[PDB]
Amino acid sequence: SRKFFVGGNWKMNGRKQSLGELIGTLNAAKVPADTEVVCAPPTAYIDFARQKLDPKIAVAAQNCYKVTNGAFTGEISPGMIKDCGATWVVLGHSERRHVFGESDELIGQKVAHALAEGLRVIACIGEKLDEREAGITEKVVFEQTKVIADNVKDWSKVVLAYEPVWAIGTGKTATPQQAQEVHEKLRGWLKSNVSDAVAQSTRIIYGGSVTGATCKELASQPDVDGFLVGGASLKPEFVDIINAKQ
Amino acid sequence: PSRKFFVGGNWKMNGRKQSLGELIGTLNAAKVPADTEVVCAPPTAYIDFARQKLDPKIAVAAQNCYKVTNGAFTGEISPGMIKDCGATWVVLGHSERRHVFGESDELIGQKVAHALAEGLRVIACIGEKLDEREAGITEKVVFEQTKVIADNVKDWSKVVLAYEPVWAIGTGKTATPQQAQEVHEKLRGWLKSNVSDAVAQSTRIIYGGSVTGATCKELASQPDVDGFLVGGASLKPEFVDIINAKQ
Repeated sequence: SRKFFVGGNWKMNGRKQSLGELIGTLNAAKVPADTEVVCAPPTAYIDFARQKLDPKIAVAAQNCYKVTNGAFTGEISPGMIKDCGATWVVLGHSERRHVFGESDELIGQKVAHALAEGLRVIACIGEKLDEREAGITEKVVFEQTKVIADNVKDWSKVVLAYEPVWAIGTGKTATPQQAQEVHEKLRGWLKSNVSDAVAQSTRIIYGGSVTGATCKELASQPDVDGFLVGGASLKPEFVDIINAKQ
Repeated sequence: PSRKFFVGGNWKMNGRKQSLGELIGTLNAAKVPADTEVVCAPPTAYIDFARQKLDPKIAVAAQNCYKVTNGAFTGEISPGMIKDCGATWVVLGHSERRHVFGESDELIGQKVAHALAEGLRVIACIGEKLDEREAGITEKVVFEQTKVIADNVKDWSKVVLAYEPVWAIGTGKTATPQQAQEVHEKLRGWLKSNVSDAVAQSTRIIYGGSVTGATCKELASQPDVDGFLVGGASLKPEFVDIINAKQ
């Protein structure tokens, strides 16, 4: 019953010309009936991207703040994101946490506000290499997930994304089995701490390295319900990742 | 000689398409003197939208940007994207970036260097908090901030410096026109001493923090105050009175 979920995080990449070309490819692509597709453009192009993209693709903001309006130069609110036609926001992404210092407390508050305002949330968690090697993977990801869970009432509006931050330019990489074991642990957490119905119906998506060559094996893992895709999301290869269950 | 009067409107995180449409309609209708250079900084989601609706007489600015052209920086925008949306300016080092979101001087310096290399103009913001003001060290704080910016500028024709008394914002304290002029004079002296006399005399140093339609005239007439970076008042028709502060 869990609908396969493929998020494309464009990060800080592209211009109207190149992203227009990419959107033409995604508009033309056949999306499977069993798959939900979301694209997260740079904040300057949420509006542009929603206008050009076909309704079969939903649009996500890459981040947002925790009040509707205010003196927060450089921020955007859930209200603005909806006003541009986007229905999702990515929150707690590893880059926000570890490049820009976004705390769990702040991220939990963003989740609550985004959800209260009617957005759906891709909520990102994950451990760094020092944390994984000290043995505290479970501790880190369960705690991050708890802060998210404290600020979620309706889990039908949420997707969890596991980011193996330990495998980003570190000299280590995650196997499909290593991805699967974290994913099953997280699903057990949902069963244990909220509901068996929530555990079974919540998409837990893989946010580590995924390509067209690697996506089918990763998607076949029982507790991996799709991907939050990085670099490949800017290429036609993204459509191969959309087709990962076919 | 003669520094062109500069009025920037920082909308911050305010407005939607419809309410900003109404604000933009009010701005388009208003008389903008050729004396004045007007720039508006919409929320990042509406840079493109604002540029399409605004009359070309008003320039559009981003409220922040990052320091590379493209990369793995979820939630950031680059100068390339800002230019691509038709905006010509970027606000950098704003007090909220520095003190709410922890942006360091080093980071802000790097953003300045990149923005200018990419063909954007920069409103570079500086200013001291109340604990720094009450401890007698505003010069040290604002000069050091100005030095890091200065180190990353090669064309001062494309830069505007904005003094933001953070000490007189949300603290129950008022900054008088003499206090503003005191900081602006010393900043102009810094540029003379440390860059060149050509840069000191040609560069706009604008004032931020509680600019109203009543207070603007007396602030504008101060010899080293070359204009304004307006916050809350930039969402109101009162902004037009600040544009006409010299008139």
